Amino acid sequence: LPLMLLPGRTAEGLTSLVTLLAPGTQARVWHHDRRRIPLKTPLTMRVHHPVSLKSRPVMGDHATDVNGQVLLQLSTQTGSEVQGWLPGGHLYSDLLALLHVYLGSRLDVRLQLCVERSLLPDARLSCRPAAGSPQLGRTAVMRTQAKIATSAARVMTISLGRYQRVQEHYQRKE
Amino acid sequence: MKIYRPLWEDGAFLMPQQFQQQAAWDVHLADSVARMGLAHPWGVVAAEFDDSLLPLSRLNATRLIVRFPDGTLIDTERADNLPPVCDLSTVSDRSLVDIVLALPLLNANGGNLDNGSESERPRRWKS
Amino acid sequence: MKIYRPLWEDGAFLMPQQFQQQAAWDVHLADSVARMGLAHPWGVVAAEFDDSLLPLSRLNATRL
Amino acid sequence: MKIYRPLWEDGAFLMPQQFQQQAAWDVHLADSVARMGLAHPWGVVAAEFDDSLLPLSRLNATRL
Amino acid sequence: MKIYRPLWEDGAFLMPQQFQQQAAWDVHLADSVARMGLAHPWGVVAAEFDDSLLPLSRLNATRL
Amino acid sequence: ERVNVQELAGHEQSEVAVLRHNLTLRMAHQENAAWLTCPVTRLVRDAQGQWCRDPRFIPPLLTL
Amino acid sequence: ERVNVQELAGHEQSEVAVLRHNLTLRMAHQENAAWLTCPVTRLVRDAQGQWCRDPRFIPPLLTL
Repeated sequence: LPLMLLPGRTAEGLTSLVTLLAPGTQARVWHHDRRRIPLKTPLTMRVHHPVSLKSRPVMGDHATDVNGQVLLQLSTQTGSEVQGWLPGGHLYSDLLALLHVYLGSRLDVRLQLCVERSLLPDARLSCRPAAGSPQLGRTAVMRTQAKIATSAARVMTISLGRYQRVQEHYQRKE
Repeated sequence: MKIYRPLWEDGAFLMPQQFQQQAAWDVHLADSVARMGLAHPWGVVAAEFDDSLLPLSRLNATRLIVRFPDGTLIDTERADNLPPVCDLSTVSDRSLVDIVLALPLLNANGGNLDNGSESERPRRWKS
Repeated sequence: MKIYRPLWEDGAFLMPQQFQQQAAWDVHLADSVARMGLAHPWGVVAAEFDDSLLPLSRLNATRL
Repeated sequence: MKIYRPLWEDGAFLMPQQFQQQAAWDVHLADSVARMGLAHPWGVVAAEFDDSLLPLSRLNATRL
Repeated sequence: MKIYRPLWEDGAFLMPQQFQQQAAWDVHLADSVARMGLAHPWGVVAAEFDDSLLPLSRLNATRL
Repeated sequence: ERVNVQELAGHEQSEVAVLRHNLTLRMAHQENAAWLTCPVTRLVRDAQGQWCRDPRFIPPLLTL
Repeated sequence: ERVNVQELAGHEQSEVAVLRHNLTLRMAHQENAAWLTCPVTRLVRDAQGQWCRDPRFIPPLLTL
């Protein structure tokens, strides 16, 4: 509530949101990041005979838009909380605290994590195989001690669409 | 369209590229054995139709076995669905009609035809 | 032929006539750097044929 | 003044000082070929004039 | 090796393969002029060093 | 600007911008310190007070 | 080798580790025990002391 009274703010409140919910975990924010696609529906690099334009729109075939997709890392050291961030545990805590309380439709948030090696099994049935997108924690049958690694990704906190359609009426002639 | 092929060694994060690229490389080996004394603008094995709705402006295909000249196979009893019905409503003269089974062309930056968005060029698709 | 040289300022927008004339102007600089290749007209540096199609009274080149 | 070969990437911003710095390289290159057998600051071909305004103090060059 | 001059007309997309080839072809015209006269592998034009660090056995170039 | 240039494919034409040099004539007894100079001609006033062209003048030549 | 290969589902690429064969070119009069060979060309020496290639040999062909 003290943080949610300043308008249009901030980045440093996301540090408080993590240290509240599970101690031992720290947070760092990178403000801009190299986001990618949105694929533009006309390719627009046809070189035109009747009418064309220059001033801003210059590109190839896929665009890059930095502007709003921040990166967040977490860092734990108690293994009971390592199995809390994989989907099912504390991931439902952040995923609802962001989307309707603190940010809403401001931005989109990328998540990331760095632990020591993993605690992750393999190809068992219907639902809990995937450690996000990657898999590990199964092959080191060689050496005793630690190596540090990044963990995985989590999904963005986004909400969007187009609905379908074309229109039929208009505003007003003033 | 380069065809990469990865290493599996001593604990490697399972990425979606590492299975698609391996799916590609053994398609390409099938054609290189298949050239070896053949011609390859390749074609059609089986094609069986429906003649019932020809008094109307409808026409639908019932079974198709086609091998395209890029080496991709269509085996409509196994892992591919029958296409929608064609339309004859915009025809003035009836000798013109030459029906040709289409399929969109793959690029190196696109992928599945996600419904929910429009485009001027179609793609193959998760169904 | 009125070989035009196009102009790029901050609002020069893209047409096919931009590039075709620009490609023609640098071909035109290939002649005026020749002060002996204008002293005799334009040359031939390799021309090699096949004679096997002559009993058929055909003809086809190899290198031109 | 230096001349820069522009890097033609894909998926980036085109700016009009890529098109300029491209074409100014090609003119510089043909100057280097020209100075290999010949050795001077070159000049004029075929200056022609108009003379009807010579009763007054007026000139008309018609081809340079 | 192969060199592919691109066609400019009112359909085409803008692609980086076009600009690299049209740049690559104009070296070939600018070299086909030099073989009308001279015949050579190329040489230096200027190569000037610095006699400062040479007692410390480190060599540097000033202009090449 | 608005020079009517025809695209070379068979279509209609359009209007582009074309670079033009800002040429002029000077007198070579003035001060030309921020220009480039190449001698063109020499005029002598005739005895009737009118201007005539000197038939004995050579420019810096490029072609005989 | 590490490159950045694009997913074929419409997303951002990341780094994978692909394999490359450790090819090499050796000569027939060396020792070739450990390797698995296939001949590709023949070099002869020319009248001026230069190298050139015979057109007479043929490698084992999977195609003409």
